[PDB]
Amino acid sequence: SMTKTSVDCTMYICGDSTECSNLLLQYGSFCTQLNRALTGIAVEQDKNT
Amino acid sequence: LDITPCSFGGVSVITPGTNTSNQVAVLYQGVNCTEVPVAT
Ligand SMILES: *[C@@H]1O[C@H](CO)[C@@H](O)[C@H](O)[C@H]1NC(C)=O
Repeated sequence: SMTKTSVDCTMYICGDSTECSNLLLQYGSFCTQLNRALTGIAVEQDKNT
Repeated sequence: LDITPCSFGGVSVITPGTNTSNQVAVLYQGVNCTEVPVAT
């Protein structure tokens, strides 16, 4: 296995800014899709183990 | 002064499945349980 990593796409792109969060919603599912992808990796570490 | 960003983490919810029950448990990931009593 490898270290499970969770990133919050919004906290990384937009550190505590409402303005940046409102602009980030103009992209839509891009932020959620990248958390879905890292969750699929994090879960299959426990599967591999 | 050191500046540390305020406590944050992923939050996971644990459920029996809803048909079985409306109870849930919340896992505040990477948070010490002194920080949530200090903290919609
Ligand atoms: C939920 O599970 C019960 C069995 O415990 C079943 O009878 C019921 O139909 C299930 N709910 C749905 C929406 O299918």
